[PDB]
This record gives sequence, structure tokens and C-alpha cells, in this order.
Amino acid sequence: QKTPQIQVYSRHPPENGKPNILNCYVTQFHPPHIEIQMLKNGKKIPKVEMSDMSFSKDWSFYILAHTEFTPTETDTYACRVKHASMAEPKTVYWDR
Amino acid sequence: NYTFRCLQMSSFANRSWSRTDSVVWLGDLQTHRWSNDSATISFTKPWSQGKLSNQQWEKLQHMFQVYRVSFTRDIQELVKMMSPKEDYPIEIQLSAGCEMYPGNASESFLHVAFQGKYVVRFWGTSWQTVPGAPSWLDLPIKVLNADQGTSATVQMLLNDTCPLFVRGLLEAGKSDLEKQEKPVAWLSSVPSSAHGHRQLVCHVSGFYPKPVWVMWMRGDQEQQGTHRGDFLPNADETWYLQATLDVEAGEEAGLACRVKHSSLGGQDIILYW
Ligand SMILES: CCCCCCCC(=O)N[C@@H](CO[C@H]1O[C@H](CO)[C@H](O)[C@H](O)[C@H]1O)[C@H](O)[C@H](O)CCCCCCCCCCCCc1ccccc1
Ligand SMILES: *[C@@H]1O[C@H](CO)[C@@H](O[C@@H]2O[C@H](CO)[C@@H](O)[C@H](O)[C@H]2NC(C)=O)[C@H](O)[C@H]1NC(C)=O
Ligand SMILES: CCCCCCCCCCCCCCCC(=O)O
Ligand SMILES: *[C@@H]1O[C@H](CO)[C@@H](O)[C@H](O)[C@H]1NC(C)=O
Ligand SMILES: *[C@@H]1O[C@H](CO)[C@@H](O)[C@H](O)[C@H]1NC(C)=O
Repeated sequence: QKTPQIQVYSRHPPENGKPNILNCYVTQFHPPHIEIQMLKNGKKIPKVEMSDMSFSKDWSFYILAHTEFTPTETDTYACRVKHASMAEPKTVYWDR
Repeated sequence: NYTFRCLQMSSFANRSWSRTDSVVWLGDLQTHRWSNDSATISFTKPWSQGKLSNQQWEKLQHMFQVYRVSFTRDIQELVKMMSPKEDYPIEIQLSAGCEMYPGNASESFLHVAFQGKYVVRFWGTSWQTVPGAPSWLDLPIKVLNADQGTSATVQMLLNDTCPLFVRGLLEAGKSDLEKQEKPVAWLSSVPSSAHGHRQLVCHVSGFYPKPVWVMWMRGDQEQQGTHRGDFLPNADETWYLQATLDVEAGEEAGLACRVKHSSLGGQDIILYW
């Protein structure tokens, strides 16, 4: 059983009011069953796109979640992961 | 020099529930997906059939369709043999393909992991357990090695089909495999884990292919505190990388981030903090 690592990053330089894409890349987990949520101001974002799950040369799994967003000054974004390796969900905030 | 890999992920939760899903990569570009829910293998590029005719592709696909059903049945039966020695959940991963060396050369591989650990490979003409694999696998592997039809098919796939197919992919997918996409960079800062410091971040996004150079600079002097992160995928088949630098309060002035990439034609991006 291996714990997921989570990285959150934008596709383009963030400019308030300009459309962008926020990425949540989740790696190093096992087994492959997992739940990934992207959050805006603590609320689940509905239309989040998921890549096909895959795995590395070391056999650990990875997957990319992403969503269209338009950042503002005061919106906070995060990615929250539930997996059997962790009793509690793991959240990482976008650094902005 | 390209690694072609077919990645199979099979999960068995109990005697009733299982699924198998595969993805296929040529280098870092995905060429196929085959979901458990789909009868047929899906192309994720216009060129994913390579140079094979529809007849040849269909023969290949039919062979894989038979394999997927057979593998599932076999695993749930070959459980009961050494079970409840072992039992559910069971996770199996298979990585098979070939690496296309300079000129005419290629080497093929077929590796299998059980519960996230490498245990079995196909080698030459037979299945073998790797040293340190659980001893209970020896009997299932003997049973598999008695199936000469399977052995001959796997030998064909590794020795003949893999390099054949990949030559055709490389020709058919030339413009995508050789695509050049430009990085765009930006600077930000975040909290440091060290007191008295801030972490400067140089973000580089949208570049293809992977190889890239990113360094914090003070004039011509490379800043050896530069900490390069991992290559992270964007959803549009480009890459993201950030390089960080922990710097003392009021040491920020004069710092720049410099980015070199094949797509820029010798014309580096330089951003000043
Ligand atoms: C990437 C592998 C490609 C193999 C596909 C071609 C062979 C195939 O599909 N074989 C099937 C059925 O074969 C029959 O029909 C065949 C033709 O139609 C022949 O006529 C052949 O002579 C019959 O026997 C066969 O059932 C194979 O056994 C399918 C599974 C082979 C995959 C071997 C995977 C190795 C798994 C090791 C897992 C180790 C961990 C583990 C083991 C056991 C339990 C739990 C975990
Ligand atoms: C597929 O290629 C392998 C090459 O590794 C062949 O296996 C070798 O076969 C020779 C005889 O031709 C044996 O002496 C070697 O010991 C085998 N090599 C290994 C590493 O075991 C295999 O015969 C080929 N199969 C087909 C159908 O072409
Ligand atoms: C042993 C595989 C190597 C040879 C493959 C050459 C033909 C390309 C096949 C592409 C479709 C991928 C099928 C995935 C099936 C699976 O692994 O479960
Ligand atoms: C089998 O596994 C599935 C998925 O984990 C689960 O929904 C179901 O409860 C299990 N069934 C039995 C009979 O154990
Ligand atoms: C996977 O596909 C098989 C064969 O079509 C099917 O019987 C099975 O229910 C699928 N598994 C899941 C979890 O949907």
C-alpha cells in the first residue's frame, strides 16, 4: 500500500479574469482505486476531466485531473484525494 | 530512441468483481486506451494503427480480446490453486513492449507485477519467476509454460509484431513525435520552510519535447540553490516544470530565471525577479 502524492499547478501564467486550466497530478499510489476532487472555495468542482490511469517504470500509478477555471483575487482552489492508504483525505492547495 | 509500452492494469476484488484496463505509450505520447467497458481498443491518435492494414489490426485486436477474457478467467482459477495461501484483493500489472535502438536494433520486454512488486517476466521462450518472487508462483508458472500455443504467440508478439508495429507508428506519427511546442514561463513566490527566507518559483509550461534547462541566475552566475522539480504533465500533451530558489529576505534583487528549450531556436527566455 502506497500513499498518493499530489501536485497542483496551472497550465498558463495566472492572470485574474483570464481563462486558464488547473491541474491536479496524483502519483505514487497503490492500489489504483482512488477518488480525486478539485475544490473551489471548499466546494467540489463538477466537470473535472480525468486522464486514463497509468503507471511508471517503478509500477506506481499516476493520473492527471484538470478543470477549466478563471482565477480571481479571492477564489481559493485545492485538490482533495481519498485513498485506502490514508485514514483521512489529503488536500493540497494551489499556491497562487 | 523510443520506448513503446503496453500497460495493463488488472484488479480483482473478489470472485465476482474484476476489471482490466490498458493504456499504450510511444515515448511520452499515448497512442491507445482499452477500457474494461469497451469491446474494442481505442485509438488516441490519428496514426494509432501505424502501418498495419485493417485486416492485420483486426487479427491483433481479436487475439487481445481473447487474451483479456482468458487472463481474467485464468487468474480467478489460478487464485484457487494457491488460495487461501493468497487471497483478494489482487492487483496485477503487465508492462510489455520494445525499445527501438539506433539503426536496425530493438529489444522487447514483458514484465509482470503482483501487488505492486515485479515477480514474473517472459524471457526468450518461457515465463520465469524473478529471484525473490513468492515460491507459490512456481506452480502457476509451470502450468503457463506447458501452454506452448501461448508461448509461441507471445514470442511472435515480442520478437516480430512489436518492432514491426513500432516502425510503422514512427513513420505514421512523425509530425506529432517531432512536434516542438514553446515553453511559457512565469515567476512567483511561496512560503519557505526556512525562517527569514522566501521560495522563488520559476514556472515553465507548455513545452514539448521534454528536454529543458531552467536555472536561477545572478547575471552569468548559475545559482546552485536552484531546485528543479519533476516533469508534470499538462492535459494537452505538453509538459510543466518548476525550479525553485530559497533566498534570504532582501537578497531577491538581481535574480533572473533562464530557460533553454529546443523549440526556442537558441533564443532563451529570461525573466527578472
Ligand atoms: C500479453 C500476453 C499475450 C498472450 C495472448 C495470446 C495467448 C492467450 O490469450 N492465451 C490464453 C488462452 O490460450 C488458449 O487459446 C490460445 C489462442 O486462442 C492458444 O490456442 C493457447 O494454446 C490456448 O491455451 C491463455 O489462457 C493464457 O493463459 C492467458 C493468460 C496469459 C497471460 C500470462 C500472464 C502472466 C500472469 C502472471 C501473474 C503473476 C501473479 C499471479 C499469478 C496467479 C494468480 C495471481 C497472481
Ligand atoms: C524469440 O526471440 C528469442 C531471442 O531471445 C528466441 O529465444 C532464443 O532461441 C534460441 C534458439 O534460436 C535459444 O538458443 C536461446 O536460448 C533463446 N534465447 C533466450 C534468451 O532464451 C526465440 O526462439 C524467438 N522466438 C521466435 C518464435 O522467433
Ligand atoms: C505483448 C505486447 C507487445 C506487442 C504489441 C504490438 C501491437 C500493439 C498493440 C496495441 C494494443 C494494446 C493492447 C493491450 C492489451 C493488454 O496488454 O491487455
Ligand atoms: C466484490 O467487490 C465489489 C467491489 O469492491 C463490492 O462492491 C462487492 O461488495 C464485493 N462482493 C462480494 C460478494 O464480496
Ligand atoms: C469488466 O468487463 C467484464 C467483461 O465485459 C465485465 O463482465 C465486468 O463487469 C467489468 N467490470 C466492471 C467492474 O465493470
